[PDB]
Amino acid sequence: SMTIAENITQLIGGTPLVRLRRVTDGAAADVVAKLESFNPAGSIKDRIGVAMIDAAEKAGLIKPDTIILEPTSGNTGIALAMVSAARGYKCVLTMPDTMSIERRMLLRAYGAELVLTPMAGAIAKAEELAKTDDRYFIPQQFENPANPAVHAVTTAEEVWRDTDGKVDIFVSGVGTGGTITGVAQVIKQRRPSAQFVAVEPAASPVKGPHPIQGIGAGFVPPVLDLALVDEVITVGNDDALELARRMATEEGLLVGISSGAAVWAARELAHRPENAGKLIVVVLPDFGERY
Repeated sequence: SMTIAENITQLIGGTPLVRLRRVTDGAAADVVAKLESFNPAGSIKDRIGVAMIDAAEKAGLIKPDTIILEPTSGNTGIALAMVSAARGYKCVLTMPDTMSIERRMLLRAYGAELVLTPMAGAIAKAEELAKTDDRYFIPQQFENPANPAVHAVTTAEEVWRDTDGKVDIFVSGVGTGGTITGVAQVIKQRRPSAQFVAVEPAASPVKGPHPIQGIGAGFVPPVLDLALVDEVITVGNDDALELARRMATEEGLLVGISSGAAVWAARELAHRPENAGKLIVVVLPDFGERY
């Protein structure tokens, strides 16, 4: 009958929907944003990080004295740093030294230790370090290929509940694929009319449907399995950044470049006549920093 989290990791997810009123530029479909910047460490990666740690704890791979180790370039490190601190695990992150000073300081504020490298450097360093001490555990995605990512199911159910089953299009970043394909897997059975659109970043400006390489060690990273995705919209960084700026000044929503890209895609979809009257839910995965 009380509502008190036992720790901050219990406040991951349950992120709100908000209607976008100005940046859609008079679209005939409704666009509503799911604010993943409301997660405790500011991004969608909080969901992925905690799910990996929860699974490892259940499996018995994380003991009280285990050390969490992870190659990262961005928000997944912040997520793991926050979860590790809340749960009392030491946390070591490897990363390229391009990483912004602001991000390094944030990670360090959570108690994480940063092993910086010139990315395969990051990955190779992590794997080398793991050999050095059996206390090291590297969190990884764990789901059977036949199943949706566990964090995607929670995201999906939130979307379903908060739209009372009325979501028509779900728009999210390609990311590692788990989120968009996972939400598609959950919702499609319940809503055969729903469409699932993935958003891909491109350089400044730049068209044709294509496989997309994920991230990994070595020269040939695996391709992302986007089987349940209706469409990929690729968005140039200039367009993404301009919409991110407009979100801050026209909606009071301070969000990142990935969020700007997603909104560009949702606005595009929202102006197609076949989509008139639809409810379009767009994931804004990240916080603002470029400003």
